[PDB]
Amino acid sequence: RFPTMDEYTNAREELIGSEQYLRVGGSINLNNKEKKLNQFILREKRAIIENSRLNKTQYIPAVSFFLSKSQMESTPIFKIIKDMPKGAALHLHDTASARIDWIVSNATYRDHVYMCMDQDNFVRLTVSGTGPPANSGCEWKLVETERANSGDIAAFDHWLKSNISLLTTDPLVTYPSLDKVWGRFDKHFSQLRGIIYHTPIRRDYYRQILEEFRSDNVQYVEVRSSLSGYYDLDGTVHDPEYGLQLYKAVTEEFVRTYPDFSGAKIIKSTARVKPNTDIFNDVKLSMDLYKRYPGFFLGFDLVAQEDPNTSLLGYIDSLLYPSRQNPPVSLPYYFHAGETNWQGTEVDYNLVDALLLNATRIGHGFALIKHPRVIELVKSRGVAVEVNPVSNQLLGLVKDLRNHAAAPLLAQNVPVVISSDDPGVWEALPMSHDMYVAFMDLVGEDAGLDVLKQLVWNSIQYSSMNATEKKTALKLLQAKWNNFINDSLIKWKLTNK
Amino acid sequence: VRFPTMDEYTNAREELIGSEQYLRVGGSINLNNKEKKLNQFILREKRAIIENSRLNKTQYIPAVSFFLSKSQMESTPIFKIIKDMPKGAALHLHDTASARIDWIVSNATYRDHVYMCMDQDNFVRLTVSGTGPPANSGCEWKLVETERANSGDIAAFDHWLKSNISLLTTDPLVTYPSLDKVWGRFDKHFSQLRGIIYHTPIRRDYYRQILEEFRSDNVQYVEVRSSLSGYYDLDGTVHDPEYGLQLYKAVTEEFVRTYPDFSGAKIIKSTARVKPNTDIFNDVKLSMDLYKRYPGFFLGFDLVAQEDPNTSLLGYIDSLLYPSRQNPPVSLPYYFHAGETNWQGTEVDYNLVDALLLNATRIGHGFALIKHPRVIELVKSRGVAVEVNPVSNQLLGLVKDLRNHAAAPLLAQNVPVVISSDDPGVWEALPMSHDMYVAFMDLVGEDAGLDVLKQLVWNSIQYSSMNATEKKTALKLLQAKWNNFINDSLIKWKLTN
Ligand SMILES: *[C@@H]1O[C@H](CO)[C@@H](O[C@@H]2O[C@H](CO)[C@@H](O)[C@H](O)[C@H]2NC(C)=O)[C@H](O)[C@H]1NC(C)=O
Ligand SMILES: *[C@@H]1O[C@H](CO)[C@@H](O[C@@H]2O[C@H](CO)[C@@H](O)[C@H](O)[C@H]2NC(C)=O)[C@H](O)[C@H]1NC(C)=O
Ligand SMILES: O=P(O)(O)OC[C@H]1O[C@@H](n2cnc3c2N=CNC[C@H]3O)C[C@@H]1O
Ligand SMILES: O=P(O)(O)OC[C@H]1O[C@@H](n2cnc3c2N=CNC[C@H]3O)C[C@@H]1O
Ligand SMILES: *[C@@H]1O[C@H](CO)[C@@H](O)[C@H](O)[C@H]1NC(C)=O
Ligand SMILES: *[C@@H]1O[C@H](CO)[C@@H](O)[C@H](O)[C@H]1NC(C)=O
Ligand SMILES: *[C@@H]1O[C@H](CO)[C@@H](O)[C@H](O)[C@H]1NC(C)=O
Ligand SMILES: *[C@@H]1O[C@H](CO)[C@@H](O)[C@H](O)[C@H]1NC(C)=O
Ligand SMILES: *[C@@H]1O[C@H](CO)[C@@H](O)[C@H](O)[C@H]1NC(C)=O
Ligand SMILES: *[C@@H]1O[C@H](CO)[C@@H](O)[C@H](O)[C@H]1NC(C)=O
Ligand SMILES: [Zn+2]
Ligand SMILES: [Zn+2]
Repeated sequence: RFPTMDEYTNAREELIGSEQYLRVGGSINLNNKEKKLNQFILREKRAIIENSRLNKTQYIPAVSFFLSKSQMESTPIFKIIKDMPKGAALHLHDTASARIDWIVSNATYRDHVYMCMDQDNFVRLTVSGTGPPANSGCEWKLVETERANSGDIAAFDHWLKSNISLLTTDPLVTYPSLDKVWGRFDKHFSQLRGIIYHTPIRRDYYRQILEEFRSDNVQYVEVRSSLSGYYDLDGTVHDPEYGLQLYKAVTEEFVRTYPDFSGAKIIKSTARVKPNTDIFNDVKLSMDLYKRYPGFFLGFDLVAQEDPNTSLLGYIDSLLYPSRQNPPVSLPYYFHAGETNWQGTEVDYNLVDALLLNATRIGHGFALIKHPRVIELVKSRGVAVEVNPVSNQLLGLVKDLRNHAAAPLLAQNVPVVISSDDPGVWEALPMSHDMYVAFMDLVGEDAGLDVLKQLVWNSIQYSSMNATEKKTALKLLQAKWNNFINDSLIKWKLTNK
Repeated sequence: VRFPTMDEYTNAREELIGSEQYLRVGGSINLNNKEKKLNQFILREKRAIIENSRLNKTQYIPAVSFFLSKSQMESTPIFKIIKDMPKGAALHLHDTASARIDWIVSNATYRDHVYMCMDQDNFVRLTVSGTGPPANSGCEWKLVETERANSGDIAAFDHWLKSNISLLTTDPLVTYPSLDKVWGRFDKHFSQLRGIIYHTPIRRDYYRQILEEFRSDNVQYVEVRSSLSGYYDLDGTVHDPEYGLQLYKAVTEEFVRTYPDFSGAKIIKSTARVKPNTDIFNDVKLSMDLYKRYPGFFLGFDLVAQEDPNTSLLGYIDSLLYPSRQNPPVSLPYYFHAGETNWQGTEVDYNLVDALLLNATRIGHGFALIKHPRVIELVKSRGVAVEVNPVSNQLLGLVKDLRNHAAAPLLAQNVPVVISSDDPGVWEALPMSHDMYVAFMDLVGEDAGLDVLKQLVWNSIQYSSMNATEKKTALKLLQAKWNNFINDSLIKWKLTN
């Protein structure tokens, strides 16, 4: 079969070429400028991989984000991805998507903010305009007083940040198991819950999400939000439709201010710890908001730790209720599903129910590669999998990110969008850190700008924009992309090759 | 309405899940009534341990480092059942790493003319010298007999030898916390034993111990990688590879004539992939000759040693294609270690492409295979079994939580797989039971039971290199062992009725 080296080379290159064509982005044809940028990216990628391989040292893009963040930021591939327009971030949580630094430097400088140390020795924050809060399990102190008496305000503010962020130490070392790091993650939300549900802080925090995401060259976001319970200084507690209206008004003002930004849409989330009786009411609520806020309210999702809590099947009559009405109602679902290392259990079989329920996208889908028939349904229906790589590493599904279970999905061209999940919780950027690790760890050394470009286009093409909005957003994205290519050729001194 | 009732929903759900069950390894097996009684007990135990980890929020011990899991698994019913179970064959083993370090200590280092020294890295080394102490090149050699007699504690002395040689004295994931640190320790182990284990009578007896130990773990057949080379006598005489093969052939014949309940052994010549292509060319020609003159005992050729930093298959391609280019062609079988890596799109994982273009009979490890869909197709189409060595892949730095092992998605697609132990002597594993336990508990799901075990066992004979007559006989023998195991198991676990 191979009398000479040319025949062997031809067969080898046919097989390898077939796989390169099959994977995400493999059918893209780059133009001549894109090819110059691609050649540089591929030279850079090869040099870091070959150094790790042949000089026998760890591959930094795949280690704990705690260790790799400060390392990746100085490299050309990272700087290119930082400049690159991302399209959309489609998997985000609204209390976890702006900087803890803003909570500290802005929110905790507002009037009537209190702090206490809880019984686990973490700081909690809240607002009370009607006296200090009751000493229920902790002793509340006015932040303004504690800060002014600290003797070192910079250290005091840095201590707040350090006590709240999950990247203050390496979570893989400090919280070295799934349930320990989920204990720390849940705790983070408890620390901020009081302050971040105060209505004007909540409003301004959401506006900060939009500002930070635009600043990372993201033009569109879909965000999970609980919507409900925002409270005023006088103790007024608002309902979920108010919370939705609040976000709508902020988004409209943001898009008026920044016509280079496509905007935002919202998914109602509820934690999967509640009785089925209550989930039923949240489904009904979501049916009403979907009918009355078409094109801003998207649908429903169930969140919180997947392994120990209620499965989709545990809520199946609630989730089937819209489809069973006369006439039927198609309430879109965005289920977090298969965020687990388990196989053949109630947890990863959530992926089956997600498909039976016609999920528009799947959150995480870490277990999906263990399910060949679910993979085929995902591919044939075009159900995008929202892949959140830093989240899956820090929250205990994988250590070396080259073992991330989405790499084999991308190799088969399962539809995938990259997102950051909870970037504010662990000091990530809106998209650039997660896109970097996806690019360096979840695809191969010979995968270049075509993969980046496809993942960026995917985030618009599998968004929940209607077809007209998608066409408008792609025109804007194409203009950004063209500017990014020209700028990059100038910046990396590539124009003459 | 697609699902107006619970029955309509569960019908669809169960057909989908069942369709995946039929597709995975073992999915077409129909257990008889006795097998079903045992299977029901295995599945109750499996669910009990998984549900405890999941709902009581504690780590799943079958998936943690073997250093931690070994003593815990050994007291459990599922482990004890797998221990009693006939394994069929171990198809991926190295002949200097497949018997107990305890035997090296209690037997080999009690022989005349055995010397020890501490090397510059503070590790003990052992060798044989018939003339006097070896030249004190980078260490000071001392007669082991004298050192033992003067230790002041013989049992502590022997225990220290074992502790200084074993990779399971501490947890390698802690003590050597990177791929290249643990490969440094693994390489060191071979250097520690190399002198003593290449002395001819010790090497003969160590190979016999491999056979005895594997038989004792209810393994009836082995295929073994060996260098065959450099076996040396007390007077300094160094034997050629053909002598090493003839030596193993005689040990094997005596063993099978002693034990009709054991099917036997066959040998694969291995060469380390750090050598110049001229050396590999000589070993390829050697392998052609031994394949011709020892049919049915000499199987073919393999390249071993660390895959990432050393020479690729393509680096030796002129040598590896040489048999097929003879007139008339000569079809030298290959059993390449391939894709034992976390890299993607590099020279290392593309070894999988060359392994299939060179018509490999089986592939060793294939850890990267799930990232290569076109290679998967060829592996399935041609029946090229992947030798999966789960404890080895964890301890030697490819994966931490074995539920992330890259063979679980292969098994879910019914890629042909055999489980093996690789270097069980190096880290105190049993011949097969520990690896079979971690494969069963980590690489398939909670609802996968005795049918998966039975299929992996049968696979190890079906994808052995036995000829038609041998294989028919071995499968009849395996069936008999299996029936005895089922009957004994029902009595032992009080499952009758
Ligand atoms: C959050 O802040 C508290 C209060 O400063 C930290 O408590 C300190 O913890 C270290 C180590 O546990 C001790 O040396 C100090 O004495 C503790 N101080 C007090 C007042 O208890 C706590 O470690 C912080 N938690 C995190 C996760 O950063
Ligand atoms: C192999 O044995 C040597 C010699 O006993 C060990 O070196 C000792 O390491 C201990 C750690 O417990 C030190 O306290 C001693 O000082 C060391 N002794 C000497 C003479 O250096 C070495 O650690 C062992 N290596 C392994 C991998 O077990
Ligand atoms: O109720 P809130 O909106 O104030 O808190 C946010 C809610 O979202 C949950 N969540 C946030 N990031 C994730 C979540 N869940 C599951 N997978 C991991 C990750 O993707 C936590 C809390 O229940
Ligand atoms: O020279 P010897 O035969 O005495 O030592 C054995 C030779 O096999 C090598 N080896 C042993 N276990 C494996 C090996 N290689 C690659 N992957 C991991 C594992 O599967 C080490 C040495 O080169
Ligand atoms: C390994 O390191 C040396 C020295 O730092 C460097 O010169 C060399 O290029 C590196 N090798 C690779 C393949 O990067
Ligand atoms: C906080 O943000 C608000 C609204 O965006 C702004 O008015 C105010 O000045 C900020 N506070 C600080 C301390 O920057
Ligand atoms: C899912 O969508 C299909 C195709 O539109 C529709 O026929 C079916 O009724 C839907 N199923 C559910 C459970 O809502
Ligand atoms: C959790 O642990 C408790 C205490 O050992 C035990 O009673 C219970 O059965 C456990 N739950 C599961 C599902 O194993
Ligand atoms: C070592 O093994 C040989 C070969 O089986 C046996 O004859 C000899 O007695 C053994 N040595 C010891 C100390 O048992
Ligand atoms: C591989 O096997 C095929 C089919 O049996 C045969 O035609 C071909 O010559 C072989 N190629 C090599 C390189 O041995
Ligand atoms: Zn999420
Ligand atoms: Zn091996």
